[PDB]
Amino acid sequence: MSSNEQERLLCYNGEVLVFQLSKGNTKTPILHVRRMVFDRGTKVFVQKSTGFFTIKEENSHLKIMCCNCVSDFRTGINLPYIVIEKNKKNNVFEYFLLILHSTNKFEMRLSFKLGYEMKDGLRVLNGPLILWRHVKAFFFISSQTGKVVSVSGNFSSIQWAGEIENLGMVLLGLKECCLSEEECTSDIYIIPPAYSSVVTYVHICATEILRISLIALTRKNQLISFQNGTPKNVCQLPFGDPCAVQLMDSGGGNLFFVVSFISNNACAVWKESFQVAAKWEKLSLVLIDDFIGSGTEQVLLLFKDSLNSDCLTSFKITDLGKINYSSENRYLVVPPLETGLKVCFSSFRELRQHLLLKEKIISKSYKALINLVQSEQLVEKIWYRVIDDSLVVGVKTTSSLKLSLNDVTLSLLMDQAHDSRFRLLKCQNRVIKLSTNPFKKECVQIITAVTSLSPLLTFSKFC
Amino acid sequence: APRVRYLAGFCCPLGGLAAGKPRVLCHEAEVFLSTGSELVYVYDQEGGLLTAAFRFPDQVWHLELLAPRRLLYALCARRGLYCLSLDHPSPVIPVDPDACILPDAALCAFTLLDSVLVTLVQGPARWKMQLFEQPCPGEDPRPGGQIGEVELSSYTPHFLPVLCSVSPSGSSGGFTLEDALFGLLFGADATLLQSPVVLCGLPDGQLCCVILKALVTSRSAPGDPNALVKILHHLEEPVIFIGALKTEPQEDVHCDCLVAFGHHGRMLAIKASWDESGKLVPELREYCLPGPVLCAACGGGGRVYHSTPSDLCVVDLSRQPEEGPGGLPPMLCPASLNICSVVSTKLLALSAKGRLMTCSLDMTTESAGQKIKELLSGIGNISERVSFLKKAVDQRNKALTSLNEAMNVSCALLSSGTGPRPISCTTSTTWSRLQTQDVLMATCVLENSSSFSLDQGWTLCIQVLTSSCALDLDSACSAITYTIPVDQLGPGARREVTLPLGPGENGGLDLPVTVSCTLFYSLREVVEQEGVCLPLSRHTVDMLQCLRF
Amino acid sequence: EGVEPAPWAQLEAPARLLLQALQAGPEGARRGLGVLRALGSRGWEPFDWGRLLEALCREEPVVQGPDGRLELKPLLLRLPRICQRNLMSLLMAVRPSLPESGLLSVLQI
Amino acid sequence: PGLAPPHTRAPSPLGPTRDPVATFLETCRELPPSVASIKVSAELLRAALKDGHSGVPLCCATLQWLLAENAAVDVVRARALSSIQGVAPDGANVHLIV
Amino acid sequence: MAVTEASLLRQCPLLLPQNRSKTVYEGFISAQGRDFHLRIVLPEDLQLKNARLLCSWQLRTILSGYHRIVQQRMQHSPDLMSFMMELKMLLEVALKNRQELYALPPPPQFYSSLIEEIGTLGWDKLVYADTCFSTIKLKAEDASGREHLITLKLKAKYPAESPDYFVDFPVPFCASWTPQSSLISIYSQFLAAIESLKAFWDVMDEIDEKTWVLEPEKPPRSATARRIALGNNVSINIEVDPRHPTMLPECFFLGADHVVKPLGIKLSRNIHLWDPENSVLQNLKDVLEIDFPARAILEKSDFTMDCGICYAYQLDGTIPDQVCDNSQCGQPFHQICLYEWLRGLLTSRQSFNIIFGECPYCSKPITLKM
Ligand SMILES: [Zn+2]
Ligand SMILES: [Zn+2]
Repeated sequence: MSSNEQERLLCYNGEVLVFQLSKGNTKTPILHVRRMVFDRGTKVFVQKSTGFFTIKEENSHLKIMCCNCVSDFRTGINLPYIVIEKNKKNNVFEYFLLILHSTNKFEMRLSFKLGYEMKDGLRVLNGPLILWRHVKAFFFISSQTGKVVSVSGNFSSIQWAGEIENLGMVLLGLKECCLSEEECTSDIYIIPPAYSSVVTYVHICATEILRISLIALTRKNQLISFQNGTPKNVCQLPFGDPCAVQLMDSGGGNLFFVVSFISNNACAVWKESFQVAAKWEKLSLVLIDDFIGSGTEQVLLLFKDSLNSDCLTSFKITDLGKINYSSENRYLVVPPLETGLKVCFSSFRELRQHLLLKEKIISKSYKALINLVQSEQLVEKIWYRVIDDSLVVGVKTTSSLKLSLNDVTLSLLMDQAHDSRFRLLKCQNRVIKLSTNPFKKECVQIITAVTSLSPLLTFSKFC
Repeated sequence: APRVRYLAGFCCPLGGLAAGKPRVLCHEAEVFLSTGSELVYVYDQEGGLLTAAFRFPDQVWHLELLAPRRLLYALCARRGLYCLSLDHPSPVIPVDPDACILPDAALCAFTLLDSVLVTLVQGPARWKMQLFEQPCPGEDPRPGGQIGEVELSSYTPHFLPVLCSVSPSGSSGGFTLEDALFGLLFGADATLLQSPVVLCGLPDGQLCCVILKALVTSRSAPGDPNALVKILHHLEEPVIFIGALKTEPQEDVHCDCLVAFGHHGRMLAIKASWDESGKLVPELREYCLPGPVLCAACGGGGRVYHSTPSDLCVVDLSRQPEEGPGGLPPMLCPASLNICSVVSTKLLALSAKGRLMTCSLDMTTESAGQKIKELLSGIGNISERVSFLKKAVDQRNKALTSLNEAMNVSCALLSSGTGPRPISCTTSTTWSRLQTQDVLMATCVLENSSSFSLDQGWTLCIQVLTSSCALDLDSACSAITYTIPVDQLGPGARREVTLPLGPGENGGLDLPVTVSCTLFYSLREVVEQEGVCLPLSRHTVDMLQCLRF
Repeated sequence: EGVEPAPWAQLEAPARLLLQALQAGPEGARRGLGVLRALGSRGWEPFDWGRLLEALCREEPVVQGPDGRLELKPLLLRLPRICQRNLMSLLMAVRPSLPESGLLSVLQI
Repeated sequence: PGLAPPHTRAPSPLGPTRDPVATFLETCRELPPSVASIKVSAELLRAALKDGHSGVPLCCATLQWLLAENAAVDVVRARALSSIQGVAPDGANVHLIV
Repeated sequence: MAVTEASLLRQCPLLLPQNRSKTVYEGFISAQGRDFHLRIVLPEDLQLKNARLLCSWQLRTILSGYHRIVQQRMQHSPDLMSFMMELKMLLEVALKNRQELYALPPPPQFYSSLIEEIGTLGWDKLVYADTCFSTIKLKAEDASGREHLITLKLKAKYPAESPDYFVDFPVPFCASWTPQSSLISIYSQFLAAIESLKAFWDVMDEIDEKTWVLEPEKPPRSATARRIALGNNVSINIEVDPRHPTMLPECFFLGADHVVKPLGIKLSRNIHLWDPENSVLQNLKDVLEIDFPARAILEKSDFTMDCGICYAYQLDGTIPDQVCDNSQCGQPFHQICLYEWLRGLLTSRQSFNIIFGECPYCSKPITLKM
C-alpha cells in the first residue's frame, strides 16, 4: 500500500522486511523497518531486528512508490531499496532512492526532484536505476550520473527492463526495438510482431549466441514459451488481467511461474508441462523465497486485511510438494504417512529419470533406424518461392550429382497432424542448366518443382 | 532450527553465475569469495555483514590463502597476481598496482604450497607450468626467481584448468595420501623424496601430475616434458574438481582414495587394491553421474558434496574395494555452484541465483492432527504429477512399438525372400475417355499381405519418369511425383490409385514411361536429416500395355 | 559345489523348528505338536500361521527332469516329502485354528 | 459397395470432414437418422410393372424400376433383393427398404 | 503368433532390433506395471549358446540369486521368444517374493480413506500400524473386559479386495467382504465372534483361576488345552469343544500307572453324572469325587525336563543330560537326538569326537562330546 501510515513488504534472503512510515507528532513522519523471520518451531513470524530513518521537512504527502532488491553498482550486493515521494503541495515531487545496508541503517543516493507527478512504469533496476514515464516520454536517473536523462527512441509500452551479458542494460518495449540504456540504441530473434498485438508483459529467463529463451503472457489470459521467438508449450490461465510472473524453483525440476493478476488473485503453473497446478484467491500479496532454510524456493500468500488491521496474519507458505504450513492418539499413524509421502517423492524423482532414459533409447533407435537403411553433400541448398497460386520449390546441386547418369525428382510430403485428409499431392519437375559468365567454367544445374497453393493453405500454415 | 540460513545475495546476470570461476573460502569465521566479477568479498561468518570489500581490475579467477602469513593471493584475468595483507590499514577498496607481483598476464591457474608458488601459464598451443620461490621470512611479499618451467606437451588448445598439491606422510593448502596409494600412483621417486606432487586437470579432461623436487631447471638445463609431467587418466570432459578421500574410516587426515570430476559427470575415484597377485594395483572406476556438474567439495568421512544445475547432491564412497555404482542423493538445496567444506558437516556456498548461504547437515493434541492434514495435502500435491509422468511414459512406449513395426516391415522388404510379401503395389493400364479424348491411366494398387498395420507416420510417393537420356534442351516437365499419406492400412487391406500418364499437349505420349512407387516413414509424425524412404515396386509401361483394340 | 541349504533356511526361526522337526520319520507329527506346546512356553506365545501359510504357496524356480526344463514349484511340493505328509497330519490336528484364506490356497496346490 | 459383385476391397469414401474455406476459418479463429417414406397402390404398381419382366410381384420389381437407370440394377435382379444400403455423393450412408 | 516375428512383438513390445540382421535388441521389458532396461546382444548367428545380456543395476538387484538360473536358461532355451517368456515369468516371481519394496499405492484413495475409516471406528481402537501402513492391529473389549486383538494386512487397493484378517480365537473367522464393506463392518463381525465364544472364555477363565494349569503359561486365547496337575506327580489334559464348552470334554491322564487306574475307573462310573448347567470344575470335582490343588507348586510347577527334540524322558537309558550353555534356554537334550539334529544342519562344524553347533531353540554355540 502507498500512504503516510501505509506500509509495503518485500523479501530478502529468507526474510520479509516491513517498511512503515509513522507520523511522529516533535516532527514529520519517519520510516520504521521491521525485519521479520519465520520460526518453524512456533509457526509464526518473529521480529529479528528494526531500522528507522528520521525525515526532515514539515510537509505532507509522503509516500512509498515501490520496494525491491537491486544490486548496487559499487559493491554488487542485493540491497532492499525504497523509493519515497515527498510532495510539498508545491507542484513539486522529490522522489528519494534510499538504500538500507546490513546495519539496519540507510543511505540516500538520488533526490531526483521533479515538478510533475510520477506514476506508470516505475521499475528500479541494477546500478540503482529509476526509469519512469508520462505521455510516451521515457526518462531515467542512474545513481552514477545523478542527472535526469531522456530515452532517444519513441516506444509505446516498455514491458521488460534488465541487464544482460555483453550489453550492460537493455529495454524491450517494441519487440523489434532492442535499445541500450547508455547510448540510447540485435533485434533479430525476438517474439513475432504477430504477438506484438496481444503481449502485455514479458519475462526472459535464458540467453546465448543472439537467442532469448523467453516467456510472455497475453491480454487473452494465455501463457507461452519461445526459444528464438518459437511459441512452444502454451498453457491457459484461469482468471483475467494477468499482470506479471516470477520464477520459483522448489527442489529438483519443480520449476513454476507464479503469476499475479490484477483481479486480486494468482496462480502457479508447472513448467515441465504447462499446466495450472494451483490457484489462490484474494492474495493481498505474494513473495518468493526460501523462508525455511531448506534451500528450495517456497511461496507466501497473504490473505485479506478485512480479517485484522494487521499484515502477517492470514498467511500460508508452501512448495506445492512436501511443505504446506499455515495459520484420540493419531500418532502411531504419522511415521507411516510421512514415510509414505517420502516414497512417492522417490517415485517422482525416479520416473523423472526413467522417462528421459526412454527418450534417449527412442532417439538411439531412429539413428539406429537411419543407419539400418544405410556423408558427401550431394545438394547445396533448398529455397522456394510463391509465384501466384503456384508453390515453386527448388534446390542447387553440386558436381557429385550427374543428371547425365541419374533421372532425379523432387517430391513434397505434407505433415498429417495438420492434413487430417487424403488429398494426393502432385508436383512438376524441371531441370534448369544456366551458363555463368561464358564471356573449369561454371554451369549451374538446379532441380526444382511446382504444385498448387490453395490446397495446402487449408490450416493458415503447414510444413 | 533453520538448517539453512542467508547472509547476503548479489548482482547476478540472467541464468546466474557460470562455472569454473567463482570461489568461496572460509578461514575461521573469516570467509572469502569470488563471484567471478572483479570483486573479492570478506564476511564475518558470525554476522553476515561485510568486513572488507576489494576492487581489482578485470574479473577474479581464483584464490588461495596462507593463514600463517595472514595473506591472500588474488588472480586478475589478463593481469598477473595481486597479494593482500589481511589487516590492510566506504568499505570498498581498490588494490593499488603495488600489490601486483608477477604480472605474467598470460597465467590462468595457480596454487600454493609452504613457501612455493605453482602457476600454470597459457601461451600459444603449448601450456607450460612455471614455479617460483615464495619468501619464507616475513619480507616484501615477493615471487623470487623461477626455479622451474615445463611444457604440458599433452596439452594443445571458458574452462579454467586446475592444479593440485598432494604431500605424503611426514612432510599447507593441499592433500596428504596414505603412503600405500602415494606409492602406487606416482611411484618410488616421489615417495623417497617425500616430494609434494602437483596434479593439473585441463579443459580436455586430462589429469597430469608433476613431482616438485624434479622441476628445477635453467637456461642450460631445460624441462624435458616426458620426464617430468605424467598423465594419469583421461576423462573426456573438462575437470571441475580433484580431491582425496578417507574411505575405511575405522586435521591432517591420511586419505586413501583420489577423486576427479568431469563436467557432464564422469567422476573417477581411485584406490589401493593389493589384490590377487599379492601385488599393489589401483582400483579404477569411472562412474557416470547425472547432470552437468558445476562445483564439488570433500567433507567429513568419504562424502563428496556436488552441484547439478537442478539440485545440490551428495555421494558416499565409505563402507572387493570401493563400489559398483555411486547412486546419489540431493539434500534439496538448489543449484549452488561454489561450495566448500569446514569439519566440526557444515558446508558453505554461493547459490547460482546470487546467494551466500550456509548449510548445517546431520506428542501434542490436534497439531499432530494439523500435521496429518498437511501430510495428505503434500501427497495430494505430488501424486497428480507422478501420474502426469506415467502418461508421458505411455506415449514413449507405444511409440517404440509403433517404430518396432516400422523396423520389422523395413527389414522384411530389404530381405529378398523372393516374393515381396509384406507390402506389394501393383500398377496396370486402363484407357479412359475425358471431354472427348482417349487418355491413359495407370492404376496403382497398394496391398498388405502381412500382419503389420501401416500406422500414421507412413506415406507413399509415386514418381512418373518420362523418357530417360537427359537432353540438349531440358524438357518443360522432366517427371512428375504424387505423394499421399497411408493411414491405418491393416493386414489384407489395400488402396488403389489411378493417374494420368497421357497427352494433353501435342497429343504427345512417348515411351517407355516408368512409374516407381516408394514409401517414406516420418519419425517426427509419431510425436542430422530425418526420415526413411523405402523402395517398393518399379514398373515399366511399354508400347504393349498402351495399345487398345 | 552341490550344497543346497534347505528351502526353509531363509524363514523366521520357529517355522524352521516346525519343519526341521517334521523331517524326522513317522513320529514327525507329535514332534510338530511338541513344538507347538514348546512355543506357547517360549516368549512368542503365538505362532503366526498366516506367515507360514503364505510361505508354503509362494513359488520359486526349479530345473528338473532333463538338465533343461524351467518350472515354478510352490514350497509345499519342494520341501521334504515326509515333512509334507506330517504337516498335513498336523493341520487336521489344528484345522479350527487357521484362517480359511491360507488353507484354501494350500489345498488347491 | 457391400452388395457389389466382386466382393473386392475398395476404400470407403469419407468425403472432406469440412470445406477448405471452413477449416481455414475455424483454425484462424481460436443423433437420430432422418427419414422419409411413401405408400402407393399395388394395382398401380402391378399395371405399370406389367410388361412384367419376371420375378416377385412387388418390392423386388419396385426396386428394379426405381434403379432401372442405375448400372447396378441387373445385380439386384439376380439377387432379387428388396432392401439395400447404398452410399451417396456426399459419403453418408442411406438405407432404402421396399 | 506361432513365429517369433509377430509373437515376439506381441509379447515384448519395447524390445527394438537396432540392427537389420536382427541380432542386437535394446530397450525395455515389461513386468507387473513396471518397465526395465535390457541390452541383449547376439553373435553373427541366432544362437543363445553364446549371447551377451546386461541389465541396469536396478534389474540385476532384482534378479539377485537367479543369476545362475538365467545363465542356465540362456544355454538351454531354444529361441529368443521362449527365453523372454521365461525371463518375464522369472521377474514376476522376484517381485511377488519381494512384495515389501514395490508399492506405489494410489494415495488419493488410499491413505485418506484409511484416515476416514479409522475415524469412523474411533481412535482408541488402533494399536499398531507398520509405517508401510500395510499392517494395522486393532483392539476389542469383551462384555467380560478381556482384550482380543485383530491383525489386518491391507493390499495395494484396500477397498477393492478383502483385507487378510488374523485373529486369536479358536473357530475359523468369517468376514463378509464386499467392495462396499469397510473396517466398521469387519469390526461388527469381530464383536459378534467375541460374544459367541463368551461361554468358552468364562470356562477357560474359571479353570485358569481355580486350578494349577501347568502346560500353557500365560496361555493365549487360542488354546483349547489345559494340562492340569492335581495332588502331586499326576496330571490330566482337558480339551474342550468351543461351541458346547460346558459339555463333557475328552480328558486323559499322565503319571503313575498304579495311581491312574482308580481315577480312570471312577471316571468310567461317574461320566453319566456329567451336567451342562454346572461348570467344568463343578462337574469334575463331583465326577472324580476329588479336589484339585490351587497351584501346589507355582515356581517349579514343572520344567519339561525332556529331550526338546523327542519330548521324552528316558531315551534308551539316556536322560535329558546334554544342555545349553545359556541362561535363557537351559533346554536339555539327549546325546543321540542332539547329534542327529546338529549333524544334519549346515551351520554346525565337527572336531575329532566333539560337535560345536547351534542349540535348536536359541541358536547359540553348543558342544557335544560323544
Ligand atoms: Zn531324546
Ligand atoms: Zn539353547
